[PDB]
Amino acid sequence: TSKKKRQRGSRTHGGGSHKNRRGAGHRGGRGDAGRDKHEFHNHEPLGKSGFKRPQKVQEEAATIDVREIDENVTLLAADDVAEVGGFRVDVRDVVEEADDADYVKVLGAGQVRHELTLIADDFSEGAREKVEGAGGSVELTDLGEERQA
Amino acid sequence: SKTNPRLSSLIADLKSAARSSGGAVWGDVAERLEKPRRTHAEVNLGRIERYAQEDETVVVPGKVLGSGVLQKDVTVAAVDFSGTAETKIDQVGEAVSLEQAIENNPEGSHVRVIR
Amino acid sequence: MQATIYDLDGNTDGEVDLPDVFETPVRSDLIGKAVRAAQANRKQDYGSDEYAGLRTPAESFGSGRGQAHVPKQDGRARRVPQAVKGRSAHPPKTEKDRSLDLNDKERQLAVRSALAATADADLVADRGHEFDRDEVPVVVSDDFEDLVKTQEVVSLLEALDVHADIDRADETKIKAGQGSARGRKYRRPASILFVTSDEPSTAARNLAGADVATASEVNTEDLAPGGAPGRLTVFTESALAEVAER
RNA sequence: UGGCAAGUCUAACCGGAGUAUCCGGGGAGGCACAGGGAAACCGACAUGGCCGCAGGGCUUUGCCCGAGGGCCGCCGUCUUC
RNA sequence: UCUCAGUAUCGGGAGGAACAGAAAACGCAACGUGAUGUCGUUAGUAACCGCGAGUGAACGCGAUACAGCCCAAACCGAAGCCCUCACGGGCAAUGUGGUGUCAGGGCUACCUCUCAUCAGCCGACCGUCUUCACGAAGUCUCUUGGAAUAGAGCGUGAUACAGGGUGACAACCCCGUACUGAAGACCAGUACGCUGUGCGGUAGUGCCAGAGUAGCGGGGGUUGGAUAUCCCUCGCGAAUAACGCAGGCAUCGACUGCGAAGGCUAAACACAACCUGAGACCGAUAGUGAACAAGUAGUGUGAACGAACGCUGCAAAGUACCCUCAGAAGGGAGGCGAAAUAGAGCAUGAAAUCAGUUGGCGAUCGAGCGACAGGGCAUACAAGGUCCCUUGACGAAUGACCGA
RNA sequence: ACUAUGCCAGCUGGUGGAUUGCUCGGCUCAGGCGCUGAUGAAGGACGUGCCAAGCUGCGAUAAGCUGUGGGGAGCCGCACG
Ligand SMILES: [Cl-]
Ligand SMILES: [Cl-]
Ligand SMILES: [Cl-]
Ligand SMILES: [Cl-]
Ligand SMILES: [K+]
Ligand SMILES: [K+]
Ligand SMILES: [Mg+2]
Ligand SMILES: [Mg+2]
Ligand SMILES: [Mg+2]
Ligand SMILES: [Mg+2]
Ligand SMILES: [Mg+2]
Ligand SMILES: [Mg+2]
Ligand SMILES: [Mg+2]
Ligand SMILES: [Mg+2]
Ligand SMILES: [Mg+2]
Ligand SMILES: [Mg+2]
Ligand SMILES: [Mg+2]
Ligand SMILES: [Mg+2]
Ligand SMILES: [Mg+2]
Ligand SMILES: [Mg+2]
Ligand code: NA
Ligand code: NA
Ligand code: NA
Ligand code: NA
Ligand code: NA
Ligand code: NA
Ligand code: NA
Ligand code: NA
Ligand code: NA
Ligand code: NA
Ligand code: NA
Ligand code: NA
Ligand code: NA
Ligand code: NA
Ligand code: NA
Ligand code: NA
Repeated sequence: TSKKKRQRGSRTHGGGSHKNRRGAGHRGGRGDAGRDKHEFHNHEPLGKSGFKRPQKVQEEAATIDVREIDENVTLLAADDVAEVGGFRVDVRDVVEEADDADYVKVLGAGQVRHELTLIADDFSEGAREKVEGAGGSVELTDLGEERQA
Repeated sequence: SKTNPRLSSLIADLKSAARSSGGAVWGDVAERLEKPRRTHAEVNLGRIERYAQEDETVVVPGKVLGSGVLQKDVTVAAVDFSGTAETKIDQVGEAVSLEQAIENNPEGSHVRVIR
Repeated sequence: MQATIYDLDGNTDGEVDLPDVFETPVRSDLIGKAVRAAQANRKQDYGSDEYAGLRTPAESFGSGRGQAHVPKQDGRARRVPQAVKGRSAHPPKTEKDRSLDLNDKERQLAVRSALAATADADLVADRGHEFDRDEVPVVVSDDFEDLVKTQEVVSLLEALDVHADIDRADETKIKAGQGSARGRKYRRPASILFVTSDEPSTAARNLAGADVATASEVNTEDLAPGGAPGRLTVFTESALAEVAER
């Protein structure tokens, strides 16, 4: 039995005095009315903040952390380039929605437990260090090298 | 409350085993399963890998999922496993149903609860 | 397990592997859900005329006549829901969404689960089907598809000990209530589902309570009318195999 | 409450058919998978330490392991001589 | 201001659909897309806004359906068109007609082709909608009943067990239903087919290519359009392809896209008059205002407003004859029918309430009308069967008399 | 044993038209289809029947005239005289 199903006989359906449940006065005015006066609590404060750049000059990076690559090397071995006790993977082939992005960037969250040779457009400093410290290497794509200028 | 007749059967069997063979784990798991689905365990492999030891059966009052890597050779008992989880676990170890766990071990000895 | 194939004389001729899906754990909750959804999804939108009771310039006199303030036209109350001829306050509405969504996986699971329930003779008898045999579902030679006359199917079913279900379904209930005014006067028990491969069986279709279906499109309602699992079914050998991958 | 799970769901629509049901396609796109910053731009703990409930262990009235939880530490970014 | 809202309402007008439509586009900036509409998404994103409340796209993508063309001018210059059977008339140098239309074209000189386009002729299948023809098998026995379409028994058809009718639950009594077949309408003067025409390439040539326009300013409206929407109004005002416009502030250069100020265009989408089908819709105070004479009766000078009313019975067998009466009334008697308490606004026939009557109370007595307990009087059966008294057993809390 | 005017509850018969059952009407969805008019439409007025007030049909050829096809032993609209 629902709450609603139990209202018949109650007369006020949980509304308290029958003088409640009238128009918008019972809610302090329609929609966000009062957000600066009687109802100000827990509204964001009024005002204007910052600026936006045009949607068409914004670049979108496709990102992946080394952890995701590394946790998956064996399954990607069934697909991408095992060589050298080592693995070579072109990151553009791994990342979902790569083509829909301006560039592919490898980030540094988690561990690298294998020797990896990584090809991407960009690398965090931490992703470079982890992949090297694991005895691997980082290969900047041509587009990646263009980004240097 | 519960609509899945198999979940109910599982729960009823977990209680019967706890009341007879004295396994308190099974009672503990029964009570958690009786709690709302929202509170049920969902555990990835990285968590099992971290806290499990061999010849101690991992018991998940919930479902095991497939993120992460499991090297350790362990028996994992759960309400259910994702397809990927069961596949990754069966390589290095054994994935098993709670109904089998109760059969092999009604006293619930040498188990570690993981969520 | 193994299924015993039967020929058009009703005699065992060979046998086949009962496909793995017939081992699907039976979920009556999931099956009920798939059936409720299919049943909802064929219901038609309806609602009262949006202007019913509103076509009137009836006005209230307000105070001073010793009368309640109620809109009147020519001395009769109008428009308000407490008035005779007034509008319906919260009527049925066409814009209401009367459909039920169902996840493909969840629906597909219920199909497999209902399939499996047809392999369990106790379940099938529980559902209420009348028949005498240990083995269910009934599997049959693909030549069943070449049958034409309904009576041929009768003889075959009699030979398979399964015809008593048709007898169960041969009676109609004249339903209590006003559905008869809408063309819903009658109903009858569901008897035998016939699953073929190439096209559904015109020979079997008019048997009392029978349904006909095909392995590729057979659904949860077919396997579990009213969401009750374990329908007495006959599969054609090819159907039995085709259903395996559903 | 139920399905599936590092994923998940398809929308319009297409084909089939028992033709509004239903079966098969369709992942366009949405949310989730990493955040911080107005922006430029940069980009994180698959666990270092302690306490300890449930549970488990042991030679048991006490030791041990202790998921979850709790307290730290550390890491990304903004502001920052 | 904003919002309600470019809504209500008003003026004008088309069609079976309308409008839009072959880039002076887009601008995931590209080595990319390629007429238009619509649907899904992009997204409550960008943008607007007493920066309050609110408002609110687009490109792209996935789909649906797909289709691309004609002038003006250059160069030709009467080679042309309309009416009429014909004669004949009219139009037309202020240009009819040929060419031509960014795949730029024309001209000159070549190379090559009969393909594109355009004008014509023929002219459907299938599908869909509706209508129609044909269409299997019991009207057997007993019982009940006014009537079997009920019960029991014995049979039958089914590519037909949808629905309806018939004196009561009907696959087999009748219409129909499955199957098969026929017609009309729409698709469509469409697709296919065909006739005619002829596509295209190179070099040369500043021959042609839409002006109050592009653009700027003043004042307004509108929009998400923000210095970057679309439009109106007043004023000003270019260039000529070696030129011009756009790419969300202005100017200059570069780069990329594109060619305004002439025109046409199938299909996919909207509605529901009309045909048909359907329903977890309502079921006569409901559902339309309207199951009935329904926009009827009736109200208002008018604009306009606007109800209520469904059911005898299987069959009218719808009550002959007689008595009464002022009587074609009504009554009595009688007749029909299973039933007339089915007798005409006639199935059923609640409550409020009225007549008569039964039980209880009652003309000396007090008012939330009762609840609970207990008396009296009243009560056919059924559907409830208990209850009284003496004695005895058990016997919680509580708990004596008398007597000493 | 009497008691009227009355009170309460039934019974018989009314009044009334609820209830139940019934559906020739609605409501809504869907598929198809879709223009008419100076060759005078749509709409309206008035006619038109043996007897004809209403509705329907029709138009001084007036519930109808003609042709072709269908249909069939009955018929003279709703409407049983
Ligand atoms: Cl920005
Ligand atoms: Cl986890
Ligand atoms: Cl270990
Ligand atoms: Cl594009
Ligand atoms: K599983
Ligand atoms: K047009
Ligand atoms: Mg409020
Ligand atoms: Mg995508
Ligand atoms: Mg409204
Ligand atoms: Mg109404
Ligand atoms: Mg009822
Ligand atoms: Mg304010
Ligand atoms: Mg607006
Ligand atoms: Mg755009
Ligand atoms: Mg020309
Ligand atoms: Mg405005
Ligand atoms: Mg009405
Ligand atoms: Mg007046
Ligand atoms: Mg009556
Ligand atoms: Mg007295
Ligand atoms: Na409340
Ligand atoms: Na109230
Ligand atoms: Na408010
Ligand atoms: Na304030
Ligand atoms: Na794209
Ligand atoms: Na009205
Ligand atoms: Na009053
Ligand atoms: Na709807
Ligand atoms: Na996707
Ligand atoms: Na404003
Ligand atoms: Na201006
Ligand atoms: Na542009
Ligand atoms: Na009525
Ligand atoms: Na009494
Ligand atoms: Na039409
Ligand atoms: Na008349």
